[PDB]
Amino acid sequence: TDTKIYFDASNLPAEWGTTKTVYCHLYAVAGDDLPETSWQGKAEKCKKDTATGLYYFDTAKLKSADGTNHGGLKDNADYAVIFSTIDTKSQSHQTCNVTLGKPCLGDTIYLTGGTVENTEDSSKRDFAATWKNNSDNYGPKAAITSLGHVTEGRFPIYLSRAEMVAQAIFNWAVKNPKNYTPETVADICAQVEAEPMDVYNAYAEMYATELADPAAYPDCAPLTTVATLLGVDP
Ligand SMILES: OC[C@H]1O[C@H](O[C@H]2[C@H](O)[C@@H](O)[C@@H](O[C@H]3[C@H](O)[C@@H](O)[C@@H](O)O[C@@H]3CO)O[C@@H]2CO)[C@H](O)[C@@H](O)[C@@H]1O
Ligand SMILES: [Cl-]
Ligand SMILES: [Zn+2]
Repeated sequence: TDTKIYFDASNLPAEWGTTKTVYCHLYAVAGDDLPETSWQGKAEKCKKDTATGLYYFDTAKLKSADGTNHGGLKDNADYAVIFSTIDTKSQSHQTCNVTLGKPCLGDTIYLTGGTVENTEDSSKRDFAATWKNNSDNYGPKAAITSLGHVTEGRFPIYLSRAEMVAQAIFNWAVKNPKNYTPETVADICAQVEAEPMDVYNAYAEMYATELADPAAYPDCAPLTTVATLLGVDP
């Protein structure tokens, strides 16, 4: 019945300093059109439970694009969540990505110890975190990073391995070509168990609209680049 998820901000590492504000970055990976919230913006702000000291975020208050209530998490969808803070020195801290499903509603994310490569920023490591009661089926989300590394954790159910690699190439091949080399893309395929030609076909279908208008979408690698990175001849 509880549509809230909770964050244990007690006994944080010294690096986190004194928590001032807590934020929840909850997003769909596959099977939902959930709008993404601005990182550490108003829509992400978590309330403090003054009784328990836990912070919480109500998934029942997630908004759709038309500003109405989204009607909660969907059953046949992959979600991921990050809890973050701004400390009394205005410095940001965050958990890694943790997989999220309906069984996790009413449960608490806590820091496990250890850090992991930030997905966006090679200068940063996030803090390993998982669910208190749902770690059997949910936990750290395996992510393809800005460097083309595949982080520790679980893979999605409703996003194919080929689609995951296609999305990484779409995200990073133009932005970070010194990392997104043919060697790196071969390594990604090996780590996520995707067939390169499946990645090429997935990319071509997924990003057809952007591929048709390079002038408008310059961060979308053209098919010729994607074929070269995957070592395939289409
Ligand atoms: O929205 C989906 C997206 O969410 C997560 O990305 C967030 C990062 O985890 C978070 O750190 C932040 O990234 C910023 C860096 O902290 C900052 O140093 C600098 O590099 O800018 C980054 C933003 O470009 O915000 C993003 C969300 O925008 C998740 O990790 C991703 O895998 C996921 O795709
Ligand atoms: Cl890792
Ligand atoms: Zn790495």
